[PDB]
Amino acid sequence: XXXXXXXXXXXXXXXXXXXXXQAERLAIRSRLKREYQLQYYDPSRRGVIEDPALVRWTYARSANIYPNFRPNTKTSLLGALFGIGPLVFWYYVFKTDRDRKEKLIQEGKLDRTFNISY
Amino acid sequence: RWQEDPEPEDENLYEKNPDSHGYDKDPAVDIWNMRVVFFFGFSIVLVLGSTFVAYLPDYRMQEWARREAERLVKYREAHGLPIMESNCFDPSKIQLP
Amino acid sequence: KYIIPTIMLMPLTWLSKNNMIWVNSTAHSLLISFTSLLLMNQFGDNSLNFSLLFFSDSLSTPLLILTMWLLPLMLMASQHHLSKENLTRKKLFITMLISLQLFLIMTFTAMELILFYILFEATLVPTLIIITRWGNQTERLNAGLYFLFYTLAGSLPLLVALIYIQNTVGSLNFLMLQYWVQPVHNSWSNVFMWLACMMAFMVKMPLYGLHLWLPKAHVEAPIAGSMVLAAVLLKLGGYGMLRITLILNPMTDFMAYPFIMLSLWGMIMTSSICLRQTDLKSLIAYSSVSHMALVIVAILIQTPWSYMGATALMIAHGLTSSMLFCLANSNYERIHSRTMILARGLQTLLPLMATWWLLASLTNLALPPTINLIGELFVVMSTFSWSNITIILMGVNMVITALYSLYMLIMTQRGKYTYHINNISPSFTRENALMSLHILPLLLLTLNPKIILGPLY
Amino acid sequence: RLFIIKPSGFYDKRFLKLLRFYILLTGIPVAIGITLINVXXXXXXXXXXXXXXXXXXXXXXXXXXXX
Amino acid sequence: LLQVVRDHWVHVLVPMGFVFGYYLDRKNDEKLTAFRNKSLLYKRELKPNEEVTW
Amino acid sequence: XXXXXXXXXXXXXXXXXXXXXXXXXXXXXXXXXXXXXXXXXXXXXXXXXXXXXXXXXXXXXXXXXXXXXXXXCQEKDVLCMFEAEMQWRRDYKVDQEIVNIIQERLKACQQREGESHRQNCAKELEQFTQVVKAYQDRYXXXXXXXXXXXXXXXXXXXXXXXXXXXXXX
Amino acid sequence: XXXXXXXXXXXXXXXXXXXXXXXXXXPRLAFVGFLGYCSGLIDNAIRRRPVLLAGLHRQLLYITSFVFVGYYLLKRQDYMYAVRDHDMFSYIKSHXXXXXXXXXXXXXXXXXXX
Repeated sequence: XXXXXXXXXXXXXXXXXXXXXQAERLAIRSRLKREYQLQYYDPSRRGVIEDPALVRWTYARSANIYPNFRPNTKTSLLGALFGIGPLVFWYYVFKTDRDRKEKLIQEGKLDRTFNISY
Repeated sequence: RWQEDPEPEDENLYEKNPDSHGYDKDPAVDIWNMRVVFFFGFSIVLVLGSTFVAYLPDYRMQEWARREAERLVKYREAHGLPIMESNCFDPSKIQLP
Repeated sequence: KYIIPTIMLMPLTWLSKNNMIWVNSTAHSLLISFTSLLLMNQFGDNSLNFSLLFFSDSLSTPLLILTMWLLPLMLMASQHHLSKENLTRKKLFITMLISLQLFLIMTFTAMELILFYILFEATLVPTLIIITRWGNQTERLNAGLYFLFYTLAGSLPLLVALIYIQNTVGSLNFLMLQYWVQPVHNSWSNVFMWLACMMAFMVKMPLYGLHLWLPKAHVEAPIAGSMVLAAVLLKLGGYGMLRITLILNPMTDFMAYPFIMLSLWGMIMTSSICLRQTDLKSLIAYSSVSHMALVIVAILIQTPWSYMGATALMIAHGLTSSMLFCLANSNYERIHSRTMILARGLQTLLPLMATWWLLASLTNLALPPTINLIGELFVVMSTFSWSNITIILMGVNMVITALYSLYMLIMTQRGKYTYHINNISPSFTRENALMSLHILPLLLLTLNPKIILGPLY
Repeated sequence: RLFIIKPSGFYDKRFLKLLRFYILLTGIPVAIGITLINVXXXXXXXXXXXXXXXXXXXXXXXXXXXX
Repeated sequence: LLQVVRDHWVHVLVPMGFVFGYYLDRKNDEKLTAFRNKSLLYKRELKPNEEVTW
Repeated sequence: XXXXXXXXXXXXXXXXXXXXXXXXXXXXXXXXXXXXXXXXXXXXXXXXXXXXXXXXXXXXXXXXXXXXXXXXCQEKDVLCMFEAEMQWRRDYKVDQEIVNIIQERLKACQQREGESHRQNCAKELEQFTQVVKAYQDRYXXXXXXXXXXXXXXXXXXXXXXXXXXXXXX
Repeated sequence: XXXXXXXXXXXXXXXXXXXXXXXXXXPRLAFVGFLGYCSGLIDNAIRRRPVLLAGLHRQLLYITSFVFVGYYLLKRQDYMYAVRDHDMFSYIKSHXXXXXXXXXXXXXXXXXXX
């Protein structure tokens, strides 16, 4: 997704609220980096580190399936039309092609004379 | 409180107190198993088994049919007009309807 | 000749001393697998019966050889696991594989449907105990219950199906006797007769609907990776679809028409999910759905060309997916997590295993004629004789077949590995031997694929 | 001179040596397989006379190893 | 003699199990003696050997 | 030989009149390589053929003919059907490779003429069209996978069309 | 037949009809004999005793009991299947009108397309 102008450096102000906003971002950034620094720079470890953020990322798709979906609303029915719907779409495509083929075999032959495979 | 739950420890053979091995513990068991009988199946099933597969014992009339067809072609060409197929396994059937 | 030496593996593991075990179980199994190729391959015009109806001959089943091929291979990758625990526990879960091997031989050999059924569901019992134990991650039971309540819910209707046939039309038994079978008149009472025979094999051979049986079994790993090869054997273990469709219902293909359309959408939608997924084992689990979906399409066409592609794909997938799971196990034993993004680094840390990663991935695509080109392409050629529209849908699937393999490669072909400190030794002598024992049998099938596809070939 | 980038190599090169040693060990019957066509006669096309239908090998053409 | 018998005891059972399976499954043809000379497809008259082939 | 038709004889004779040059590059290389290793390969092949000496004749081709057709015996019984079903499958496997020989006759025509392609031959073109059309009607090619019991119904379907069309005219 | 008509009610084996000849060293008897040995393996799992295979030699009692009862049990199996067939063949012979014979046909069947 893209707008009329690409967002990279558009609309920026110093102010007072924005100055403290960058201070909030660096506070968590440095906190999570130092616990990595204490784990990386020692020979006593030998192994793969866990990281709680990455495990929760995999847990977002593998789990949290049935805890969700409790508000179905009209959004779930629209997804059903995009799933079960296209299965019924080809039913009026493959049958019409087969009825076109079956009529040709009995009357007015269309199949090639040099055909033997299957 | 966990009491007795904490017991998990990382374990790897790698090279330490093993030199170069695949089997866990004992150098005598490793050499005789992981390199001898592990590769004996590599020599009998793969190398000596390559002679079979489909090559040698004919395998469901693949080579037999070629010799059978050629003699039937030359016989039917000299005497008859129709080549092989005309009426397959049908000679005087007792009506239809 | 086949059964009895397989049964003698049970007293072999128990009588042998605690220091050995693994040496005896692997070496003795390899010489029995050599003798299976020695005798079973011989056949005439129509394959003549072996002996009395207990275990019979093979007509269109070179798939028994694959079970004999994995017979030692289901012990090689499980060596990294089980070693930490008790010596009695080691012997138990080798004998559960022996029991699996005992029942899996019986399914493919015995030319039956009545006694075949009590061997079809009999494979589920040893695998259940295998899955419900040794699982490193949780939800073993949310996969173990789903393992049975998908299969047994569909397969128990065979009791009301198969017995109903033999009570009216002679007897099922030999299949070589089965020419008493008259074509079905096609009525509303005959609908549930066809469905009950199909729904049993609609679960083991995964579609678009009722397909969630398979990913739960793969993601929640039983033991290491060698038991996942037995889960591949269960997919091809439902081979009776080759036998039922040809013999029991020859005139019935009008009711097959909606089931082809279900499996046709189980090719685009099953492949699309197999792209953005996190787990390395899951990206093999969903590609195995679509690869076995190709076989289900081929069966329901009933053309002589399609069965050639069907029988080929049973052996093709049985040694390519199992090869991919061994590569997934080799990363699971070092990194201790099945995450694709975290476990990143080939060639730099794994120099020789990366070439095995390439050969396994490209075999999913249509390479120079190994087995998958004789497998996949034969089905696509046969679908055009059914309907002209098929290749428009089937061609899109051929694009995403690369998107299973290459996405598994690229997301591991980055030589960063900043967070990872483990995986010092690239591969043990047994670990590299596993990778060779899967591809090199397929490389020998390049010369003669007659023993890879043979229903009247 | 430089120390350069290091790989494992020792585990890698050994497997290829251990693989080929067992190919060469069963490479002897491959060499005998060539001489079986050379020394012993393969097959000749001839019409069968009514005396014996099958003896040792029933019907096999090409290669003595087939019989 | 003492070194081989004590160490190996289970190792002999598997190849001997194949021979035991080879003997048992072959002898089942003696139960099915019907159609040996009858039905002309591979039928041949005996000259020296008894009942063609087992 | 015998079964395969092909061309009778090829001409192939060089004149070489225009320009002296170094005779011909094609002719000089042909004479040189014939004695270089082609003569040694012919000598080695003759040395191995003579070394065989004793050779087995062998039966090769098996007989087994007719033994009652499938469209003569009826009713579901294993004693009569099994011999009949083996006969039909024998014919079907041979007829798969009968077409292959006729197909290879058309393959031989394409190369030998080249520029003519469809302008000449005609005999191989007519032979292929007659067999394949007969193979399509009689030996399944439309009636699912191979079955001897279903083949009699396929023959009855073609016989019903012949009886209905001729009665009207 | 479930209800007795010719056979004597409450029998030790059969006694009314003895001529049938029981199986000698049958494959069916070997499986019941295997279960007798198998029962003498899992008994040491209940009462914790060293070695299931090379433990107590009271296993001979377990093998013999399965063989002795199994031989009598299989003798009834051969007897009951014989009576079931004997009454079946007698029903066809006495009535004749219930059974019908048909051989040799030339009937048309519907052929499948594709």
